[PDB]
Amino acid sequence: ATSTKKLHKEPATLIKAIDGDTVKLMYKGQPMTFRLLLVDTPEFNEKYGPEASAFTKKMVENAKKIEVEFDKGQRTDKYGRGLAYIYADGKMVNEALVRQGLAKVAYVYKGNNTHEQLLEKAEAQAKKEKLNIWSE
Ligand SMILES: Cc1cn([C@H]2C[C@H](OP(=O)(O)O)[C@@H](COP(=O)(O)O)O2)c(=O)[nH]c1=O
Ligand SMILES: [Ca+2]
Repeated sequence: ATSTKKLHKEPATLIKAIDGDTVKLMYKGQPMTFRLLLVDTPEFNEKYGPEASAFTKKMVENAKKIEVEFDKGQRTDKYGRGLAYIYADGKMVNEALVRQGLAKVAYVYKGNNTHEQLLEKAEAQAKKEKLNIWSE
């Protein structure tokens, strides 16, 4: 029996926060726009959009340490964005959004589903707490 490498976190530096689920980072010395895996925040012009954007922006701008964690499948989307879990001082932004009710679990592809159950747990707690997108 053999194994594959576990997921691992790589450093990156903030260039700018874009919206609730998109952030531009300097990764291995080149700019890359990352789309957060497994999540969908409202668009800025939709209900809770601004709040989602602001939550991510604050999380990434206040972080001393940002990390990128690719999953085991596709690394880029069809628009060229990197697909990753993003951590800010050890806290997963993807998870934090979902837990706050500012993102839905979404875009769940079996190739890239490592934190599916973690995020579904967060979503269930956000729904029970009637936060944000779940408030009605
Ligand atoms: C999260 C994620 C998004 N996407 C793409 C699909 C959506 O484009 P299509 O609708 O053209 O398929 C797009 C949504 O991005 P935004 O939610 O940033 O608007 O993100 C992936 O392809 N893979 C993924 O894992
Ligand atoms: Ca979105």
